[PDB]
Amino acid sequence: MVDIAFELRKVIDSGKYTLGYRKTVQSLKMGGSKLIIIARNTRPDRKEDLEYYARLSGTPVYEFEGTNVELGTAVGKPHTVSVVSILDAGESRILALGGKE
Repeated sequence: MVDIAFELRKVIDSGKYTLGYRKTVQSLKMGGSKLIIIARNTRPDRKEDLEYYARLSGTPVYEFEGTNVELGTAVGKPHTVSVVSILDAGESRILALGGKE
């Protein structure tokens, strides 16, 4: 099984990513995202926007089961994180989270 938080740490190490609503939306409009990972309790309007832009751009979405609190801890930040945008998977298996085509 992929350990999500452990694969996030591998992305942080060897891949490329960005965090939060504004930068994630940019990454989708500009086509740099490979996958977005959305916190379960992301503010609904922002969540809807993220899902909308992911669909629009054909970028896969994984729904993180935990909170924005837990997602921040996963990525080594002291603050909540609503969404992680994977720009490059590096040596991780993070893209497996994208699920079925």
